[PDB]
Amino acid sequence: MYVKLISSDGHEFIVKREHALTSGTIKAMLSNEVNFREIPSHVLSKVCMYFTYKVRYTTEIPEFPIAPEIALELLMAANFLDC
Amino acid sequence: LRSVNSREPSQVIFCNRSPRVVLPVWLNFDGEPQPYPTLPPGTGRRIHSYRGHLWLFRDAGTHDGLLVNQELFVPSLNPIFANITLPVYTLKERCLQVVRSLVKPLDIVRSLYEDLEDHPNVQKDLER
Amino acid sequence: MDVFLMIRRHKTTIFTDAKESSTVFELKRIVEGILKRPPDEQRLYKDDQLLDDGKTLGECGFTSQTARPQAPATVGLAFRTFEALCIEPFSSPPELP
Repeated sequence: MYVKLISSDGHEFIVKREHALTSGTIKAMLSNEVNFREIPSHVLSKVCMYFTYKVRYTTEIPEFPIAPEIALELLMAANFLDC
Repeated sequence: LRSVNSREPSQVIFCNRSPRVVLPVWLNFDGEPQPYPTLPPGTGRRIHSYRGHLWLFRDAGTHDGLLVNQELFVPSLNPIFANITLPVYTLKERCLQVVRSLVKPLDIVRSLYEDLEDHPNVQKDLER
Repeated sequence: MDVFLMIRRHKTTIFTDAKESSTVFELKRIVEGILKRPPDEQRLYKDDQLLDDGKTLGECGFTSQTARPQAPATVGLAFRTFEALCIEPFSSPPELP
């Protein structure tokens, strides 16, 4: 079971329901597609990568990488969704 | 929160399983934090402490919070292994981390200006 | 070993995992559960290279250590006559302040 998270630029990110439910914001926006008007795809791919990273590691944990150019936007995205 | 002055020695290895320079922090008998010398990432250090003492560890440049055997490490009776790992930070904090580290103390909401300025702090976490 | 993949085509991107032992054809079965298209109407790529249904993801270079949770390998998806491989790039970030 999956959900579709669509970014601001049309890109359609399909991820497992349980991964998306980590975000409490998305659980509301599902209660199943979610449209993100302020989140472009280069930010929302990272969010999806974070879901997987978070679900797998919650051994030794690796650093979650964040490029500098996407850092601010991703911060706003993370701030809004609370993830 | 204070080390229990047991005087029962306790043999401990500070294992650094993180990509951060670890800063070990001993909570002396009055609860004040005492900073030990740092472990480069992936390096270890056999160290001499005592049953009932209180250790926590941080990134040593940013004071980000690390795990030890997954928050507070107390040497117990025997050596003992203190495995210092990255936590699974929130995505928000992780971005606060990256941003903090690329900008001296910008286009974001006012609530985020404060988040960026609410540095991780040892005295802070302790009350918690 | 689990490999973590983005399966991508046009402006579609599925995030999923598989075992390193599992097969291309078995991955096509996963796509079918999601995008509802049978494997025979699916082609799978690692870059430009058409992948064979019988080969394992590992053979095809999707290893637990390259295909990571926080950094997942990309598998190209083509639908069917068969279209060409098309993956729309993600948006490009602004300039650094």
